[PDB]
Amino acid sequence: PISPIETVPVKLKPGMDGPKVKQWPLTEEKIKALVEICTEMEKEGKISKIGPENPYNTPVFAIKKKDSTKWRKLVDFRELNKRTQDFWEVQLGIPHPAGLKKKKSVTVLDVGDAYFSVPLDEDFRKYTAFTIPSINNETPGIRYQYNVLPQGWKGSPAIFQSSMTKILEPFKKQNPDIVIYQYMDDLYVGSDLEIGQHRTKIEELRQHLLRWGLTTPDKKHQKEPPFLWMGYELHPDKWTVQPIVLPEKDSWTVNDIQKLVGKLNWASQIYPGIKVRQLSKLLRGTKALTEVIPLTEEAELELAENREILKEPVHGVYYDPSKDLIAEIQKQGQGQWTYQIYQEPFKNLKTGKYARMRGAHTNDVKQLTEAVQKITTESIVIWGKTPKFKLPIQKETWETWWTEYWQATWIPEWEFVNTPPLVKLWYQLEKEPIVGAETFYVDGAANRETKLGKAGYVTNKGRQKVVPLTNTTNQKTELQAIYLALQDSGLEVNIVTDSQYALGIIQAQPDKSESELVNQIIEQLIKKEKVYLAWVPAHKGIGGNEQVDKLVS
Amino acid sequence: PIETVPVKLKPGMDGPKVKQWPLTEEKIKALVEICTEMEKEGKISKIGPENPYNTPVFAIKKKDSTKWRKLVDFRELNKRTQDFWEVQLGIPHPAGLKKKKSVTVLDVGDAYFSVPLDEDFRKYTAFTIPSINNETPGIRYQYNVLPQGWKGSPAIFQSSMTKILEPFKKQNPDIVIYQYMDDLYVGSDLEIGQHRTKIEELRQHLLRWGLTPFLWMGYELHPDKWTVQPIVLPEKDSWTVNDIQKLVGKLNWASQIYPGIKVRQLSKLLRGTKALTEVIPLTEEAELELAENREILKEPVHGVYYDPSKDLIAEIQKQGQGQWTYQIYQEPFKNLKTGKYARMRGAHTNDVKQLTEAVQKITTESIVIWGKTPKFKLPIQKETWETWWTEYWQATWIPEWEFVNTPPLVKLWYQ
DNA sequence: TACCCCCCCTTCGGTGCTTTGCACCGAAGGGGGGG
Ligand SMILES: OC[C@H]1O[C@@](CO)(O[C@H]2O[C@H](CO)[C@@H](O)[C@H](O)[C@H]2O)[C@@H](O)[C@@H]1O
Repeated sequence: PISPIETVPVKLKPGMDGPKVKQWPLTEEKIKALVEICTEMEKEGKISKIGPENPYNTPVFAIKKKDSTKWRKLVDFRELNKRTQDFWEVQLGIPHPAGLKKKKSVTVLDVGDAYFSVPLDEDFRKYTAFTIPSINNETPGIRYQYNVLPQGWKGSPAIFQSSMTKILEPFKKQNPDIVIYQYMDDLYVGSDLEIGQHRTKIEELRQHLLRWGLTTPDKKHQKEPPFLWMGYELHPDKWTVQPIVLPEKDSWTVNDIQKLVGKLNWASQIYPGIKVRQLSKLLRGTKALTEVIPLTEEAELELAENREILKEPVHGVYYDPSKDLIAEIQKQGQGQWTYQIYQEPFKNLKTGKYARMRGAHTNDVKQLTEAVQKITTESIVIWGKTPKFKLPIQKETWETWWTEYWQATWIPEWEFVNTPPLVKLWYQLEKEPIVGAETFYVDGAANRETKLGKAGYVTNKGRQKVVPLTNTTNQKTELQAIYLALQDSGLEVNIVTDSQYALGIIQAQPDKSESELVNQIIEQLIKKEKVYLAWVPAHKGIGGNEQVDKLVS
Repeated sequence: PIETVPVKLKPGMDGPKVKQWPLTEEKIKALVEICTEMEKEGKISKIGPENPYNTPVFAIKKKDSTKWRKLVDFRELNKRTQDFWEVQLGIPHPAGLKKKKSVTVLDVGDAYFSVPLDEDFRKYTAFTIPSINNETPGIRYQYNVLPQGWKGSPAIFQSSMTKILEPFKKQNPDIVIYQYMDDLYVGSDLEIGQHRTKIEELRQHLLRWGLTPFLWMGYELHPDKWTVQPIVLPEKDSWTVNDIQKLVGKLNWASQIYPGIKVRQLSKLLRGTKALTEVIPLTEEAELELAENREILKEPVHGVYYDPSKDLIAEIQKQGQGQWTYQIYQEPFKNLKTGKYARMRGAHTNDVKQLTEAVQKITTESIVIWGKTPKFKLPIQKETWETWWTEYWQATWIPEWEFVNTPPLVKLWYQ
């Protein structure tokens, strides 16, 4: 006799009523296997047959369990889901093996038929109603309502999971010597107890769960390592991912590359050095999932380098609260970064990558900072603390960056590690005008309608240029005029523009850009020994600014 | 046996749904301890997923305090809660509080726990405690009493509050007392020792109700000594082309604030095409134009005053070398206050700590002066701020903020 | 022709200053993973 699981109150959204969707036509093989299942549910008390007073219905269908002889029953509740109250999901994140401490004794078991072991809300049951065709609709058929959490209902996971948690609560509290990781119905249990004492505690857990009606079938009960948990393999002193299958297929659809990049991301959490940039670039585009894609020379090299990493098996270790966390980052090029988190050398807790390109114009320092931030957050999720950082950037470089930059920025306690390629600032703008350097007053303009424009400059020595431009914009001409000044000037130059747009970009010291013209300017800036940029208001009759404004307007 | 003040939300608004952000080990440890104890005493109770609502929670240490303090970010609930100004429950703001020589800040929020909360409103106070490495799914609670950090709490409690302070106020009529959120601001013109004495009196006076984070702490302000940072034009004997270009840029911008400003004569000096470093003399006309501009910047801006119905806005600029400037306003180019901070905690090491301190200082000043917290425009990346700011936050309230990136083409508020 | 959680990469429309172009950012739909 089970202790009954108290029901969770559940409501439809205000002024909304239950679903009426009826049924779509079914193939006989499906309708057949279906009715045998409904009967078993009725018997075990998971479902009740009385239908006549119930106006509501929702479709049902079936599909085979993966590579199995068996047919699975699924209810499509999407319309009910809309009309049902919103829930707050209590699953905030995925546990990670690198967060587990080492345990002498370990067990992994699952709860059998989770959703169907939990009673549905009495008043909500009527809205779960569904209709099976008797035989191809010749005769009326069977009507049912769910007595427990149905598959397909948006509220089922949250409700089971929460009930699961309330049951476990007393058991954890009265056995502090145990550690239990509940992910949904899946349990990981570990202890430093002698295996006998541990085998005992597990069975107590098993009875405790049964008392509330939660079975733990022996088939899903893992006793001996390696334990298969959350997609990983847990050995006693080390963990790893379950084997990765790379398509070797010689003709790649859009969808092939998607799957490919997907698995590489998953691999990146342990296997160091994974790069998806060139592979992902094959994918950027309007192409439909079926369009076949030739692999670029670099993308093939990227895929090649990846395989070379995966050829070898890799293991992560477990977490030792006594020791500090260390995060070490390397630049992989093209805005790609990988890192390793570890406590002792050459034993990685885990690894990862940050390839994200945010913004049209950026540099390595901004990107390194972003990587630091992602790693800090990930670490707080898994270990609840911030790792000490080892970065390929010199202390002065960093000091020059963050002190001179106009946005607040910071990195937590870190030390320089000398591991080329190093992160550096590729040029630095003068704070004061340069004595004896030629002064370029630059300007550019474009016609809104024609998309034609000019860019040019006049200098204090009488030097002048104007260049015609086609299919352009005000903003582009403004950058263009600055480009000309840089091209036509010596190693030291003063440049005066009215363009807030242009100065905004350049003063942030970008080393890379989505714009070819900006990259060309960056290339010139790197060649210069000194550059002083200055802004003046337009249309005030300033300087050569009045003079160059007329030239290009 | 105390009846509950009924509370609604603004019509056309659901309750808060805001995801819990990751918490450090020490903060989760502190939260579990506090929430365990609060649960014993009925202040909070566990709930399920069937409550759609959530609010973020974390913990903080007030300045020079070694004990953790629970802080709920109610910013979303507070905006969605009925304005209690319409219910007349609003707290009026004394103009004389900023005039006092000393103002001490007491955290009285502990008192609010004594008052039950409307049953139908409790579902909106829902929060979720996370766990390290997601060992456990989130553990949800809701409030049975007036929560700290909720704008409704000081209002509903105001009745009781006025009563408790009545004797002290009447014994000491020259002392100003203002209530904002969980804090009590107590001003006086007395000598410090006398001031500190009367503050300790007010505390014991609070225990007399107590018998019938913690209250012992206090923080001293001196609003009489608060200063402003106006816009200033440099003084030079010789001016280069560059200097005059900057000055014209600065003046042309400033003309949005002070309309009577004129660059005509100075712009003329820029007539030719010249080397930036060339020294040029001012014309007779330009010297007066500069002088006449300087005076205009001495006098106050016209038709700028505080409107109680409008939100306050705060902008902050990083000036380098641990220097920070800010402006508080309601409508653009009409500034109610301008200021500058320097040598704060984290100066020349940590930008985010300094900015966090700046935000706290400005909010504190705004509360004292207008009884309002401004919405901040922060010079920083969203992700950068959101990563580190809870590490440095020492305040029981959280202001509104948004993120901006604004290159300083003119150095306007600092030279 | 179903349900809940997390991640990366891309695309696309809304939003506000760089302003009627350009930069930013969140949502959503592709993929990976978990139950
Ligand atoms: O940093 C802004 C960030 O915070 C969130 C989540 O906590 O919202 C909070 O901060 C906003 C800005 O002041 C408030 O408007 C909001 O009410 C509050 O919950 C996110 O919405 C936002 O991205």
